[PDB]
Amino acid sequence: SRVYEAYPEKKATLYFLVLGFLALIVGSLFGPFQALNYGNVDAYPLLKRLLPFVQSYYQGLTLHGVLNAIVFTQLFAQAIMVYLPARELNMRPNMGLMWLSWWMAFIGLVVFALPLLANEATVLYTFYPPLKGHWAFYLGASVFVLSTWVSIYIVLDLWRRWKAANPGKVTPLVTYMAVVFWLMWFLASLGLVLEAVLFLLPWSFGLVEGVDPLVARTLFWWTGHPIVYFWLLPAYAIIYTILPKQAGGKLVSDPMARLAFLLFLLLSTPVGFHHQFADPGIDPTWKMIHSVLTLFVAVPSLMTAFTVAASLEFAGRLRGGRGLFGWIRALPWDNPAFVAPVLGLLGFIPGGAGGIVNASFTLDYVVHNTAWVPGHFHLQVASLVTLTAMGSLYWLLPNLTGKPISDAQRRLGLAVVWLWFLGMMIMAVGLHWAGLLNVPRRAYIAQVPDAYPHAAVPMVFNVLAGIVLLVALLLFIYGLFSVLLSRERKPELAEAPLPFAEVISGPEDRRLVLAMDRIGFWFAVAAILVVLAYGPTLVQLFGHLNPVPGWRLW
Amino acid sequence: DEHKAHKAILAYEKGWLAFSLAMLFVFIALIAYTLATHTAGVIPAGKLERVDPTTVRQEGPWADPAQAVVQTGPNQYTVYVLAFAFGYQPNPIEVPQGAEIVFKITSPDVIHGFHVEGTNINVEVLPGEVSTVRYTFKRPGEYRIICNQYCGLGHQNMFGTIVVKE
Amino acid sequence: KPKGALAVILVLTLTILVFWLGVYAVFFARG
Ligand code: HAS
Ligand code: HEM
Ligand SMILES: CCCCCCCC/C=C\CCCCCCCC(=O)OC[C@H](O)CO
Ligand SMILES: CCCCCCCC/C=C\CCCCCCCC(=O)OC[C@H](O)CO
Ligand SMILES: CCCCCCCC/C=C\CCCCCCCC(=O)OC[C@H](O)CO
Ligand SMILES: CCCCCCCC/C=C\CCCCCCCC(=O)OC[C@H](O)CO
Ligand SMILES: CCCCCCCC/C=C\CCCCCCCC(=O)OC[C@H](O)CO
Ligand SMILES: CCCCCCCC/C=C\CCCCCCCC(=O)OC[C@H](O)CO
Ligand SMILES: CCCCCCCC/C=C\CCCCCCCC(=O)OC[C@H](O)CO
Ligand SMILES: CCCCCCCC/C=C\CCCCCCCC(=O)OC[C@H](O)CO
Ligand SMILES: CCCCCCCC/C=C\CCCCCCCC(=O)OC[C@H](O)CO
Ligand code: CUA
Ligand SMILES: [O-][O-]
Ligand SMILES: [Cu+2]
Repeated sequence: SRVYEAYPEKKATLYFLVLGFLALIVGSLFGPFQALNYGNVDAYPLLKRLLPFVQSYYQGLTLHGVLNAIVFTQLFAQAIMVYLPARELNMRPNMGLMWLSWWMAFIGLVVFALPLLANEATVLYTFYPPLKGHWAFYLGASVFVLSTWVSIYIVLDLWRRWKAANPGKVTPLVTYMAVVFWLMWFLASLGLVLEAVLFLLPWSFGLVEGVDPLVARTLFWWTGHPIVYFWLLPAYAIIYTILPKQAGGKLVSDPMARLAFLLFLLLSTPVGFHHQFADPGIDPTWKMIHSVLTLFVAVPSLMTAFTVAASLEFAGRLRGGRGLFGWIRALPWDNPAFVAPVLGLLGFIPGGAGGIVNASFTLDYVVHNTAWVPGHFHLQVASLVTLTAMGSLYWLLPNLTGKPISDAQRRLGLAVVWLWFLGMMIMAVGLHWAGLLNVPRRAYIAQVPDAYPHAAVPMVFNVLAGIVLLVALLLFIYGLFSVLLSRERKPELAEAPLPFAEVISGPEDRRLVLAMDRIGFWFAVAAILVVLAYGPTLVQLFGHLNPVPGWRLW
Repeated sequence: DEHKAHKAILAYEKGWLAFSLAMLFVFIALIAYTLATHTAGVIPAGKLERVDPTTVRQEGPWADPAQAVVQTGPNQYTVYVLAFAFGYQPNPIEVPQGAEIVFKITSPDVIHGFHVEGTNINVEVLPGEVSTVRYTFKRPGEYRIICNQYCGLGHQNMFGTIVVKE
Repeated sequence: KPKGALAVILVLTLTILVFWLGVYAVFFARG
């Protein structure tokens, strides 16, 4: 293919996407079984007949969380947030590095997958000590995540090469998004890298006898919060810069888009004590500080809600929609690339609402470690992020492969997207309601069928969701493979421009865009904020370490 | 048209952002209120209290569950609770209604949850550390303790009991 | 004026408030 010769970045981008979607398929297989469990129905006997290596509910849950929430999301982020800026700038990524990043992720995955599949690391995707997994789990995971440091280098390189050729020009929008995104991730990632290098790796290798569980969780959640914004922002890049064109309109504000991303750079990392409201040994004053800063990290999404809604409204009016509801009806509801992110955004309304509750310190005692939490995060990552990625396939896949989407494949995609969305909404109802009734998360409750009688009603929603999502998943597998294994190839589809939206420009503040483009400065502010939010606590913890022995309770 | 739409969009967006900020600020004030009331007793103590998980069942206040409830004030009791694979001691925990209860909870093995159904007591229990929370039971009767942190294959049936006496 | 975008942020506000005040009430009930 002469296309891959001129744009080798298409092939590497394709490899990230396909590996990501494969991980999603494998992790998601466990989903309907888990939803049935939360409906008090035990279908694990059936699962074990189909997949005999599966030893427990909790091994399945480990696979589900790792493959869906760590692997799929990272690989999608590495595809989108390298390829989009590269195409905007019309520049080639360092291809040696791009391929290195892919191989690191692939090898890392293989290495941690072995112990997971062998029942040697049934510790969940948070892997809290003293539960002690096989060394290959921690090593494989470390290599997998470090793949992203290469991606950070790649994009910083593109940006600096472009700035060298264009002195005194402001960073283009998509590239601005990606630069602040990748710099945020670098700062974010240090918690886990520190946790792995200082504690988990030496411990799992048998170099040290124990690990201090409090310091391990604190370092974990330094990364564990911003990682969710790492998952979200690739979807946001698409929603701001591509969706308005798919809708038939334009992005209504470039500056407001940049501002949202800048706030994410500053506020994504210094907030992790909101995962530790119920932990001993962390001062309540510091919990309150993180609670306040978490309420602040909500502001960029509150901003996104308006900027995006106004852009969709503008599109709908351009297409002839009148009145208060006509603009909605006039949008292109026959296009899965439009429909998927929009449905995801609708579910993000209650998803965001639950997040704000979680952040509220004392209110977290009502919901912490209950089913409410999975209800919240399925709305955010399993619906918005995942749907945006599925929809992407209807424009991104042809661009990378030259393979056309037939009218029949388009209609099947609409069905998948709607069932996936609806199943997630139904399950969210079942989980939030069960959570309010004190049903714990991370629990094979179908094996204690008389323990939660008050939850009988929401349990019905969970069974229904498990069924709906099974159907959506089966249709997705069929659909993805029908595209990936189809004969036809139209090279003009691979040579077409990406559907980037035009922007409505106004007198505005060119000064605000200039101010926001002071990236080196904003990165320093972000780093300082982390030092101020984490430093005092971590000094105390490191001076009073109490390592304890590891356990295998599976 | 496009210039006019743009102007109107930015004008109303600024109004929305001020409102949303106001709303978040009101939540912060409502949280601060909780922090000044007796309901804040369930927030774990911030001070580090280290213990050795390998000797907690042999020496010290968790070694004899029948002596776990200690009167520490005129209307105050301290209760030394062990959360372990897969249960809680003592079982039941027996306390008087209307008294301030100071729970001091640790684990000899892995992390457990300590979630008292019907109350705001919801605290992580870490081996090597003492989790200290406070609560006054206004209603007598039986309260279930649920383990809400995955602790291995016994997690889903890990429960305990608090009995509040009249 | 962007009446549609305003309708969306109205739904968002009402949802946030119902969630937050709802849980606040539960917190006090369990206190
Ligand atoms: C991608 C995934 C995730 C995002 C995003 C996310 C956002 C938030 N979360 Fe969260 N969350 C918490 C707080 C928040 C807050 C304040 C927000 C905020 O960033 C949310 C702000 C969002 C909004 C305010 C919504 C804006 C609405 C929009 C943008 C839609 C507009 C609609 C349109 C435009 C459509 C109109 C179109 C038409 C056609 C009409 C807290 C603590 O404060 C905990 C710990 C709880 C505990 O006890 O363990 C927590 C736990 C989780 C966990 C569990 C971790 C574990 O395993 O223990 C995950 C995975 C998760 C993921 C995610 N979370 N969250
Ligand atoms: C077929 C769709 C899916 C269904 C039916 C499903 C269902 C479930 C259920 C019922 C739980 C709670 C289990 C428990 O607390 O014991 C769960 C956990 C989880 N889900 Fe999903 N899910 C699906 C898709 C996804 C996807 C796409 C994501 C990520 C992109 C995701 C990420 C997670 C995470 C991170 C956990 C928590 C794991 C842990 O606590 O260790 N889910 N899901
Ligand atoms: C228990 C919870 C389960 C219920 C969950 C349901 C959530 C709301 C569903 C859809 C909202 C979508 C609103 C927009 C509808 C678009 C259809 C439309 O306007 O179509 C025009 C026509 O097709 C010409 O294209
Ligand atoms: C367009 C996007 C969609 C966004 C919209 C979806 C958000 C749903 C929000 C609230 C529903 C909750 C219903 C409130 C239920 C109240 C609970 C109740 O009545 O409980 C009585 C209790 O037993 C007394 O003790
Ligand atoms: C196109 C057709 C649309 C279909 C949409 C259906 C409408 C939603 C209502 C119920 C779902 C029923 C699924 C629940 C399966 C049985 C629930 C169960 O396990 O029963 C609990 C009962 O309380 C034990 O005592
Ligand atoms: C397109 C995908 C959406 C499809 C969604 C359709 C869901 C099925 C709805 C109704 C049939 C339910 C009738 C069967 C009810 C039997 C209940 C049952 O067997 O429950 C277990 C029982 O509690 C053991 O003790
Ligand atoms: C936490 C409580 C204490 C801390 C207080 C934090 C609250 C202040 C936040 C933002 C100020 C908003 C200032 C924004 C003004 C910039 C003007 C602008 O950009 O608009 C000009 C427009 O484009 C042409 O008319
Ligand atoms: C339980 C009851 C709950 C109800 C709670 C109320 C919800 C308020 C919602 C949105 C406010 C949006 C901000 C409104 C915009 C401000 C006006 C503005 O900026 O418009 C001036 C413009 O320049 C003229 O051309
Ligand atoms: C320009 C307009 C400015 C006016 C806007 C003002 C915001 C009003 C909202 C909340 C006030 C907070 C009320 C604090 C009282 C809390 C009492 C409470 O909730 O009591 C709980 C329980 O019953 C006993 O502990
Ligand atoms: C759509 C979602 C709708 C969801 C509907 C909302 C469900 C919340 C219900 C109750 C929470 C309040 C708990 C109040 C605690 C009292 C329990 C109690 O008294 O039990 C303890 C003890 O055992 C007695 O002696
Ligand atoms: C459509 C998909 C989105 C999923 C939607 C999730 C549903 C949760 C909604 C609202 C939570 C509000 C809290 C409900 C509690 C209200 C009970 C109340 O009013 O509390 C007083 C009572 O005395 C206490 O014991
Ligand atoms: Cu102890 Cu779960
Ligand atoms: O993590 O929200
Ligand atoms: Cu977080």
